[PDB]
Amino acid sequence: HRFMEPYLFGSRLGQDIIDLEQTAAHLQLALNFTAHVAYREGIILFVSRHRQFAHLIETTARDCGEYAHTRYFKGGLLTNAPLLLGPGVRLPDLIIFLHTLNNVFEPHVAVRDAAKMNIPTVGIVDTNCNPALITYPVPGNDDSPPAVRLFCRLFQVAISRAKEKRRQVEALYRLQG
Amino acid sequence: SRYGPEYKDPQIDKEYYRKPLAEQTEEEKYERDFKKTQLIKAAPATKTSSVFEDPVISKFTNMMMKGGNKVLARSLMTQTLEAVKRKQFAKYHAASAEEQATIERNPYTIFHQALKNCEPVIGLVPILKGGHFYQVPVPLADRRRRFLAMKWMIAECREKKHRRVLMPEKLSQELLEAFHNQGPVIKRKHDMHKMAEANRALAHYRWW
Amino acid sequence: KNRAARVRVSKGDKPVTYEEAHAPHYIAHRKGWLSLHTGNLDGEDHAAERTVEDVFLRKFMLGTFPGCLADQLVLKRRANQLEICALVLRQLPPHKFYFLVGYSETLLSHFYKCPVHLHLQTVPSKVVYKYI
Amino acid sequence: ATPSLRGRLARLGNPRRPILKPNKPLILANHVGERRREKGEATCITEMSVMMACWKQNEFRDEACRKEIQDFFDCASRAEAARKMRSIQENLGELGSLPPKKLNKLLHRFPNKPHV
Amino acid sequence: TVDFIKKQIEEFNIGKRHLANMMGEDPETFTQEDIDRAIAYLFPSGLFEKRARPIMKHPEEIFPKQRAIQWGEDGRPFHFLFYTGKQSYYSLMHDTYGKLLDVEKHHNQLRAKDLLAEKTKILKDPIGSRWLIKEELEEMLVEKLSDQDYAQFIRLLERLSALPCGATEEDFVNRFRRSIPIQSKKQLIEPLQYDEQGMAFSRGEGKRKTAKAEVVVYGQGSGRIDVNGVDYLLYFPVTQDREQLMFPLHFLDRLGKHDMTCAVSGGGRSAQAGAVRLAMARALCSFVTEDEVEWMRQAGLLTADPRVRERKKPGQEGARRKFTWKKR
RNA sequence: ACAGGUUUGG
RNA sequence: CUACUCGCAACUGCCUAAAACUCAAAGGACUUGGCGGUGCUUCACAUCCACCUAGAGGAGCCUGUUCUAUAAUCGAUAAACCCCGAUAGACCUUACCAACCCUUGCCAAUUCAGCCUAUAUACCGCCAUCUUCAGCAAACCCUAAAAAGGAACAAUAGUAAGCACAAUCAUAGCACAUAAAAACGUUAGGUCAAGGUGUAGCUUAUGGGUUGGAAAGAAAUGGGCUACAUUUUCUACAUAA
Ligand SMILES: [Mg+2]
Ligand SMILES: [Mg+2]
Ligand SMILES: [Mg+2]
Ligand SMILES: [Mg+2]
Ligand SMILES: [Mg+2]
Ligand SMILES: [Mg+2]
Ligand SMILES: [Mg+2]
Ligand SMILES: [Mg+2]
Ligand SMILES: [Mg+2]
Ligand SMILES: [Mg+2]
Ligand SMILES: [Mg+2]
Ligand SMILES: [Mg+2]
Ligand SMILES: [Mg+2]
Ligand SMILES: [Mg+2]
Ligand SMILES: [Mg+2]
Ligand SMILES: [Mg+2]
Ligand SMILES: [Mg+2]
Ligand SMILES: [Mg+2]
Ligand SMILES: [Mg+2]
Ligand SMILES: [Mg+2]
Ligand SMILES: [Mg+2]
Ligand SMILES: [Mg+2]
Ligand SMILES: [Mg+2]
Ligand SMILES: [Mg+2]
Ligand SMILES: [Mg+2]
Ligand SMILES: [Mg+2]
Ligand SMILES: [Mg+2]
Ligand SMILES: [Mg+2]
Ligand SMILES: [Mg+2]
Repeated sequence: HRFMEPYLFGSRLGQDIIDLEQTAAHLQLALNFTAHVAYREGIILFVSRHRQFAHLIETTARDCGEYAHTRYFKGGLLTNAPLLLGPGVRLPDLIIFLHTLNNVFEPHVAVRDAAKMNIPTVGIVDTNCNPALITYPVPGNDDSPPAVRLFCRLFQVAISRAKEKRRQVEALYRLQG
Repeated sequence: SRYGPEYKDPQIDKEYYRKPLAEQTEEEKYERDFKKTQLIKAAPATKTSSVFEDPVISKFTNMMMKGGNKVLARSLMTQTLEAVKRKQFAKYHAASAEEQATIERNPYTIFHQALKNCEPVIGLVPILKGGHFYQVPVPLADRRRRFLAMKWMIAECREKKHRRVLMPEKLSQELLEAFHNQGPVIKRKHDMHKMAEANRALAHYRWW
Repeated sequence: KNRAARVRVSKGDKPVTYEEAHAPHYIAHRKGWLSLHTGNLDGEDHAAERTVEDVFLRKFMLGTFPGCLADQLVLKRRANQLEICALVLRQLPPHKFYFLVGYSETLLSHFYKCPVHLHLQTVPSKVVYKYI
Repeated sequence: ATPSLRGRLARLGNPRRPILKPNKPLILANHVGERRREKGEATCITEMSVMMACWKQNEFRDEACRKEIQDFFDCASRAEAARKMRSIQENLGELGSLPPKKLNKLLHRFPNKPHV
Repeated sequence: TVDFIKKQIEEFNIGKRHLANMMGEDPETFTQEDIDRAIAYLFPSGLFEKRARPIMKHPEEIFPKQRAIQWGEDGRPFHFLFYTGKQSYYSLMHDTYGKLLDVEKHHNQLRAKDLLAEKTKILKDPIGSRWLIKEELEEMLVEKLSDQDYAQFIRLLERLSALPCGATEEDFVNRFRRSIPIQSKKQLIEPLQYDEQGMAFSRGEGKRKTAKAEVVVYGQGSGRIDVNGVDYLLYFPVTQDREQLMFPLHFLDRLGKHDMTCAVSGGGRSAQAGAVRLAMARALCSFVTEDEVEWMRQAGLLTADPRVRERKKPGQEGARRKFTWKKR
């Protein structure tokens, strides 16, 4: 994708290589923004349409206590929410993308619906994804089982530590007075 | 149409059940046919467990019956079998001891052998190609061949007889002619085979 | 297409009653008869003598209570006395309702040589069953 | 191989005369054309020839030669069985050819990207 | 409409009290069993649809229900797949796939350790267990279900079944199985009675095409039939009608072992024979064992013949024969 | 020109 | 791509090239229907063929039409008309005609009744057809703007009340089948003659009564009955004569 030239390090005989320095910097920023939302009691939705790790993503969301979405993304989910979900619902405060491109190799619908409903997005963008709309993009690989496991575990610990520190701060507040 | 898709065909053979232990492969399906709680249609009024009746005789009587008068066709078949048996007994008693060991008297056997002799082998199918119909020689199924063999004999005995000659009397001679392969049914079968051999060059038109 | 006693589908704003909302093939299935008597039985007679009096009353009550009658009449026939049940809107004053019921119970009884009962039920508006 | 396409169409950057005049834009569609009633050939022709040879030689009688009558019926039965079993085997498998009803679903999974 | 529901509950309670009072039964022992009958008696509405009749049940049964609360006071949804549209169906799919992966890894470990202690529980022929239907799944999961999703779920279930199941995995697979509604289509056998010093007594009933026949059979006398006081040979001159009577006896080899008396009303020359055949077959079950009764009901002796004459249609001749439709 | 009306199933 | 000019080996020509007058439009692309005597694919479980049964076209009779013939109804008159209105014509029916009678002439009354007078191309009430085809659709959401469209199940922006379908109901027990139902619309389809009707026409008449006739077949045709036989006909008879 044309918007990956500043996020690529080079090309080794056709295959492009991502610059891990900027990868790690963007990952630090993304993990910080993810931990703060979980600390401030923010609804985190892992939206990722990819029929290879749909089970792993749902298990990670279950272990984190945050919500997941790896099935067919419905049209008026985030826009026509007061008709699809219920009378009055609470939209996800943060959207996390583990696979930006769906099975049709096109940008997902949630990556545009978040920007259309003013919702922050933290997404793993491959060399063929469009990070023009993602708030905190991270140039990496979403096709490798070890890569997706690493990202799932990083978000797992970032949510766990945030929730545990929130509980500790509330415990300290209870003794404050 | 009153029988739904869950209704299967009945099984009238008594010997099929009178030996359930003598085999295991047949037991494997019979132990589940009822355990699946499968509904079975009612036994037909024309078919029973009698050892003297035959499905071939039933089919021939059904093809001979006009309208719905069943007893008329039944009596016609009875008279036909009786005439065949009596003519064969006359030929047996008018023959010598050498021909007694060759002339048969079983009406069922004579009838079945006549049907097997009149049974065709290959038929003709009209196929539309280039705006014209070509008679392609086509192998026919067993049911098709038997149906044609029965229908030819029935039609001949219906139309090619005299008003004074009765249907049982005419069929008693037609069966004896078909047993020896000298009758008009065998003639029609051979004409069909000749017309199929003359068109075998068009066999490349069939697609099945 | 069948049209007998069948109101067609509008854009979706017309109010229809429980009676008109059912096609004629629902009689004795979901909706009952508006008239009850003995003339429509098997070994009974006087089928037309009651039918003409039924139609005459259908027209008479419609002309007597104009605009305030909501649904059709209920005409019961029981032991020489006939009952007329009506669902009327409360548009007219009670004095004008009593004047008309007293006029009807004395006119129809003498016109048909049989006792008549007239029962009125006041509804605030037409009860809508389907979409409105 | 695929014929060359550079310098064929009429574009602003092409200095010569356009060679190819496409009726419709040369864009690979996401669905193939449906096969116009894929047909098949007959069977047991060689078995029928040797069967009718008996009729032509022995003056049209089946009691003379019999194996040419039984092998014909065996070929007919085998063709009748293969017409029913393969009609499901070849539609379940995909070793050889395949109907367009599956080619369309295969192409829609990985369609062409005209935009972006 | 919570206030409306509460008001309807109060109205139903007071109306039930007054109904018990006006009926004269004890209000404490007055329940729906009496409510239904009292309503049906007090409002004799004779209709072809029971749902159109007057009915007074609890408001929780009258007014329908809907989905429960998904998110608490804080707004956070309870389930972890609430943003998927089907928080129940997709959760079920996820749990099924997880159990499938667990069973796969367990079987792989067993194959690596060279242990095959499982069996194939997919062949459900003698049990007659079928999978769920769309209605049977939508009655469990409150929300709607699509046909493609139902087919995917059924195919995942059959995938899981095609592999060696575990201890609780068998119950997990079978909890979405529905067997025959009664699984006991075997008929009941009438006990052998003894009326007025008569042993081996049995009675049967048959019907085919508006012909009702009752048979009284004694398994102690010789083999003969008494049809309406006259002999069966004189009552049924046609061979077919006598074969209809011989058919149930020849299958059981009870030709000269039962004396029967039959009385038939309605039908013609073949309907009466069929009715007597059905009655005899249903009556002879008391003299034979269970396996022969099963063989008879598989042969069609104990099954009625629903083929009756169809009503004639307007504009036709014999409910199928149409008139000569001229094209021009 | 601070512009508006006027083509067409639109 | 016209006349008037200039130039041209061109002489029915070529290049240049107006004006009078007429109109407020003339034009390109697009979205949706309708249409196509341009195409491709799909199946019909009485349906097209491969195939089965019984029928019409051969004879007579009944009955309904198109025609000639009269003073002597009419409508329908391709699928969806032709034993159709009519499940019913010596008078009445009967709205047709010829001879004769009456004109506030059914009602309490009405410078009022009454018309089977025309308009089914003004209607309602009632239906035929696709049609056991399923689609219609208020309220939201989306489109690099939106006339409008909204679908890929290994799923790409679709949710949805209710009306259709379905279920249910009836053929006195299930299932099946049948019955029943089949929205929105096309055929300016049929019905002013079941009935009322807007418009346009009658009032000593296109209104109201009495009597008599409403033929007939040169000819064609639709649908049924009898048969043209031996599985037939007659006799008593449930079917062995
Ligand atoms: Mg990738
Ligand atoms: Mg072009
Ligand atoms: Mg194209
Ligand atoms: Mg224009
Ligand atoms: Mg020119
Ligand atoms: Mg010029
Ligand atoms: Mg046909
Ligand atoms: Mg006939
Ligand atoms: Mg004729
Ligand atoms: Mg005629
Ligand atoms: Mg006429
Ligand atoms: Mg006309
Ligand atoms: Mg007309
Ligand atoms: Mg007719
Ligand atoms: Mg007359
Ligand atoms: Mg007269
Ligand atoms: Mg007149
Ligand atoms: Mg019309
Ligand atoms: Mg639908
Ligand atoms: Mg739209
Ligand atoms: Mg809706
Ligand atoms: Mg229905
Ligand atoms: Mg029922
Ligand atoms: Mg059904
Ligand atoms: Mg119908
Ligand atoms: Mg018209
Ligand atoms: Mg027409
Ligand atoms: Mg008229
Ligand atoms: Mg009128």
